[PDB]
Amino acid sequence: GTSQWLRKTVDSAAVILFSKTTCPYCKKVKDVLAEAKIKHATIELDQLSNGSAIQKCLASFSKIETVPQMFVRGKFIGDSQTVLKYYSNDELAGIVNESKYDYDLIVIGGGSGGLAAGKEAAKYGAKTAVLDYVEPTPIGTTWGLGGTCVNVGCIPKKLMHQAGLLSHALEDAEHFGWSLDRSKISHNWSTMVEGVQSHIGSLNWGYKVALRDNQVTYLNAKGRLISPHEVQITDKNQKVSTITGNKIILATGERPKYPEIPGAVEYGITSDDLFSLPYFPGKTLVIGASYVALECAGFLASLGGDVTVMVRSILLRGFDQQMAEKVGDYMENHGVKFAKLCVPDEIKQLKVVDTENNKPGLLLVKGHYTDGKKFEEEFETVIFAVGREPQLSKVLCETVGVKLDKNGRVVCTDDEQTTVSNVYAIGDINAGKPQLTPVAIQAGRYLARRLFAGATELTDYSNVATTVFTPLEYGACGLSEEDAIEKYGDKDIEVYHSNFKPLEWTVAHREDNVCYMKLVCRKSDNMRVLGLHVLGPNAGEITQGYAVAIKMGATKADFDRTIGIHPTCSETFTTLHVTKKSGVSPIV
Amino acid sequence: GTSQWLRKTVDSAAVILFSKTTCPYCKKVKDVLAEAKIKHATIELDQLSNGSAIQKCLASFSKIETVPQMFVRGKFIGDSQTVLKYYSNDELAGIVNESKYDYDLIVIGGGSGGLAAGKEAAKYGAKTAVLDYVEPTPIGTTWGLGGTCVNVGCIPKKLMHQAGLLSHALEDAEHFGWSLDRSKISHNWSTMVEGVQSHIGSLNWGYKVALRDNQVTYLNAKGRLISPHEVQITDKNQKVSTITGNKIILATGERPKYPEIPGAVEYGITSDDLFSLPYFPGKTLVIGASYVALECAGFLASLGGDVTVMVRSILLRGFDQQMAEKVGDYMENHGVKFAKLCVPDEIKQLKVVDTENNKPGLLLVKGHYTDGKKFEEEFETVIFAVGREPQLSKVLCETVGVKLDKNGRVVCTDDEQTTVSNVYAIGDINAGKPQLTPVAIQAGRYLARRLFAGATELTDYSNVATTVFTPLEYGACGLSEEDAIEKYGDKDIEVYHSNFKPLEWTVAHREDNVCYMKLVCRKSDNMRVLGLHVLGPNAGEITQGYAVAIKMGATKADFDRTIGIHPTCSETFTTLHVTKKSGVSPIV
Ligand SMILES: Cc1cc2nc3c(=O)[nH]c(=O)nc-3n(C[C@H](O)[C@H](O)[C@H](O)COP(=O)(O)OP(=O)(O)OC[C@H]3O[C@@H](n4cnc5c(N)ncnc54)[C@H](O)[C@@H]3O)c2cc1C
Ligand SMILES: Cc1cc2nc3c(=O)[nH]c(=O)nc-3n(C[C@H](O)[C@H](O)[C@H](O)COP(=O)(O)OP(=O)(O)OC[C@H]3O[C@@H](n4cnc5c(N)ncnc54)[C@H](O)[C@@H]3O)c2cc1C
Ligand SMILES: Cc1[nH]c2ccccc2c1CC(=O)O
Ligand SMILES: Cc1[nH]c2ccccc2c1CC(=O)O
Ligand SMILES: [Ca+2]
Ligand SMILES: [Ca+2]
Ligand SMILES: [K+]
Ligand SMILES: [K+]
Repeated sequence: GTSQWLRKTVDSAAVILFSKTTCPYCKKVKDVLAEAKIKHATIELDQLSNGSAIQKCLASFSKIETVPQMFVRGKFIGDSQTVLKYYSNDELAGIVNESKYDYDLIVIGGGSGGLAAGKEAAKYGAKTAVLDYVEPTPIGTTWGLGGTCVNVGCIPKKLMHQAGLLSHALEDAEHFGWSLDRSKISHNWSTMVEGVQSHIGSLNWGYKVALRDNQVTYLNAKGRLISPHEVQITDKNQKVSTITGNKIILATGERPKYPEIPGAVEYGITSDDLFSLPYFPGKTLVIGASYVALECAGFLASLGGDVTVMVRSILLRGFDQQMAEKVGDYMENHGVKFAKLCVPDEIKQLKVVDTENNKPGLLLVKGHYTDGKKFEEEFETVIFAVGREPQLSKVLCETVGVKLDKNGRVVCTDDEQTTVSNVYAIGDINAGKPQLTPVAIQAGRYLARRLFAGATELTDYSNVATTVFTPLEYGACGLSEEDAIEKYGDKDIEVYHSNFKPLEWTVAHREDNVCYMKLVCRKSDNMRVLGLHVLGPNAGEITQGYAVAIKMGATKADFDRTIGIHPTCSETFTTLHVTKKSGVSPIV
Repeated sequence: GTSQWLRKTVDSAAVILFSKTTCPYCKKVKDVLAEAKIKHATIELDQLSNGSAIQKCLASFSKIETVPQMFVRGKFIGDSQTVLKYYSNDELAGIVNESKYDYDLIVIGGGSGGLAAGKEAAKYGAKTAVLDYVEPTPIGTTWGLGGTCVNVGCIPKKLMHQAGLLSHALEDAEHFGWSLDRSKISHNWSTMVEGVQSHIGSLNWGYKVALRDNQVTYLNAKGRLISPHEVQITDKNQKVSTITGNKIILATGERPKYPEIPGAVEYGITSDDLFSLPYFPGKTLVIGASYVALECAGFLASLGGDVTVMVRSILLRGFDQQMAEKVGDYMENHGVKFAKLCVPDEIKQLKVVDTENNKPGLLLVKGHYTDGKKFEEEFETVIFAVGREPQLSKVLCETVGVKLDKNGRVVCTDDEQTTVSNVYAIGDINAGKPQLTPVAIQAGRYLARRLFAGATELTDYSNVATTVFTPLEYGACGLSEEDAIEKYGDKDIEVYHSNFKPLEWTVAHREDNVCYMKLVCRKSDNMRVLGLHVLGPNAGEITQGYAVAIKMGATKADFDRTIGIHPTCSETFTTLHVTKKSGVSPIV
């Protein structure tokens, strides 16, 4: 392993120093480099099992076995004396900046994955460019640097969720002794959006500052990979240019799908538009049943909206369906209407949006139920949440040789490498991976370290925890119950479960036996926890810590031996005893 | 091990059936017992490593090696045919109810530990009595069944904390778009207390119902252990009686201390009084700096109170002092005044409490600072939070032979056994153990199973997670930083840390770089996580899950390999990189 690893590390690193903790000549070079403002990776051989072996294999590259040894872009540059020679002669800058390419790394896409990869790479001396361009939505919405999560995803979604939760805090406050006349309390959509957008703006700016502070070149331009190392960029002016890079990271993300029905693109909106919408949506129809559909419907209802969700078949396809049903039942019991087994046929315009007084328009939605009954209802706003899709040109990807799948996503090795060996793909366009911001960030940071600092650690995409920020939140880590039973068989699966009631809900007169948790375990494997599921407040805070234990192979016994923190919702995971096979009720 | 275990199991179990999954005669007996409403423990020998060996050792008790075998109170009763003989002859009830003692278990104390132990024991056929009596506070406050947490502890404390958090939710709601005139919003203490007390009342009742439903005898009487198996009880009428029990569980808990200064008992109150106080405390002085002191001060301030904490030396003695300082700094920045390095000398009455209009009285507190300056200030309410102490008579404990320590707590083996071998102690009076409700519950349930169902599992009291429900909450699991450095030395400890900002605080215009987390790790032991600490909202939900991983031996690498859930506070634990030794700032 050592020699193959060393060959790839030396070939790929932009500027790398092989060193030892204890080496005065190593510190000499480190200080000259720091003095010269030259960033680099460092591998301390004395902190590695195989450091001994590595130091000797280096002679296959350097002809020496001493430390320090500095390499630039695959070329041995020198020991301590040679580096100081270059420094003294003011040749060092030109050496560390010599390359066949304009950049060591070009990142195409300035979102969760691409910004994380670009910043991490720059730390090790990789001369880096990040390209980002936001193609406007059909009604012309655009936004700044940061990608989907920052601008039209997790960040504004969770902030609007919080605004919705505050509706229930206002209700609860009365029961806890606060004197407030809710009859006189209303919500102002545009005040909320202005606050959300001011925060997003601070993030757009912050990322630009972060890139500048790491000496990353930020180009607000559309990038097109036209050969393995050439990226064609088109700026706002439509000026076309070409830049070259050693490594390329595709991090271009996805955009919302529209259904192919008359009126959808003209009169509907998607999540891309919702989070900066200048007018309150008013009476709203959400078409779709993904976590985005339900999250959006949920906070619109809590903000006082008349909300309907049109569901083609099931809720939260791909998630544990028992939990999905409970999520939806809570929503229906708390205002959200569901038109189940229903699809849209056409959207007709009845009023145009009032761009002046910031009022919504009015739409007639025609569709049909599976039972043959017609759906025909007026809505002020119609939101499509029917899937997201990558935006890579299949043709041009074919030309360069980057393989895509059926769905247009990039087919990658377990180290994110595409079929073009210097080109990598991270984030939502990486076929088969969980489409989540912390996944993209971990992938991009870990990839940058393997490319430019000799790291070996891969991203682990197994048992990645999630949380759906519906009005009652749903956290999960690992297998759904049904997937566990399909994999291992019903006889090998035990499911421990319980209802519970947040203490906060008692004085507030909220529901018994609605919050719910379960552990799906494998009997044959010492009751290994295969999946954890919780429906309740703060479900993401609950779930996160357990994801560490699950990654370590937690068993039911590990949960049982841990002592609860009281009073919390999470502590119920430490005292589960009712199994599904026992038939005993999980109510409490 | 097998024979010693079997000897103790047979001796101690009230009614126990040795059985196998696959045994029709075993099911015959199980059904006769279920039919006869006879509860019992069951040990399925075919589900045990040493089942083979156990089945043969049973002959040392039964003279047979077959299953089923039923025992009552140390006596082999019969195989299947003998049990049905007794049943058919209507002798079985009298056999299973024959004992030298009135009860298999008497629990002295109806709180967190004692109720948990009593209910669990009853499940296995132990005829159980639970004694509970609430000695009134100096001003006459009393309450119902359930103990300190239910009545005057975790439950009302966290509910009043929630009422306080709702103050900040009301503030935040404006920034998230809600239209409310806070100038017109006030808090009504007595409305809050009525809601809290209605919930506590439902718990008092619920426990009484639970005891009835498990056939546990509940005596609202003061119990006194006068010999190993004899408990003298005094009812409300002052009628004295004596009942006998095989096993005794002492679960009597603690009560607040008062300082030995004039006026303290007459005019101050403690947490015992606060949670049902009929009048709003008004301008309040909390004397003490325990987690109870700070929790109480914190919610009183958030409910609009003018609050001062008088601190003799340090905050949260015994907790990580960096975190304690941050907890206190947050409180001071949010209204709570601190009279630091100050102790009280006397409490003088200026107004008596208005028991009619439910208004507080008025007190003059005289004390002095370490710098010699005198403290003299008027308060409407003075709350002592200076420690809690057990209430066991040292003399009578000596007589029976139950050893106490310096502090009056019971000295126990790691299986909760006192120096009187049939007498056990759980909960806050168990010397050296964490004084927490889930600890007491786990101890009592696990003890009941060892006594009456042949279990071997001990309670693990190591790395028990905690949360301090101050206005900004503080969760912890494992060693403080200072204790880790004392144990292993500064060179062997690495501390990863970061500030963070809840997304919820951004639009709400709350603080950057106040929430904080750290992992204290042992370098020599693969960066084992020795202590986890988090200051932030929902800190108990954050911490709980990680307690499972820490119990399993989590390392920093285990945290790093786990993927965050976004957006959450907890996910920051999965991306910590700044160490204290690096000197780099933890701000973000
Ligand atoms: C409503 C919604 C809510 C979500 N909520 C959560 C949540 O709560 N938690 C969570 O973990 N995940 C959430 N996600 C998922 C999260 O947004 C994605 O997983 C994450 O943004 C993907 O990051 P990425 O780097 O793959 O791509 P993106 O963040 O989409 O960034 C890609 C960037 O590249 C731009 N681009 C595209 N093509 C080019 C090109 N040729 N040249 C230059 N630039 C280009 C794109 O316009 C964009 O700016 C949510 C997503 C949505 C839509
Ligand atoms: C303000 C405060 C807040 C707290 N907050 C938390 C928290 O948030 N989380 C947490 O885990 N812990 C908390 N605790 C700790 C928790 O209350 C205790 O750890 C728990 O109640 C101890 O349970 P126990 O069974 O040992 O005793 P207790 O719950 O005190 O029960 C003992 C019972 O026995 C009665 N009794 C005493 N003597 C006799 C006798 N001779 N005969 C009959 N009955 C008798 C007592 O009156 C009482 O009813 C808090 C405690 C306090 C004071
Ligand atoms: C959005 C989406 N992805 C799918 C994958 C398989 C089968 C159906 C669907 C639907 C629609 C639906 O849930 O009916
Ligand atoms: C309540 C309490 N327990 C202690 C243990 C050791 C030293 C001091 C104290 C104090 C008072 C204080 O913190 O000054
Ligand atoms: Ca437990
Ligand atoms: Ca991570
Ligand atoms: K659909
Ligand atoms: K004190």
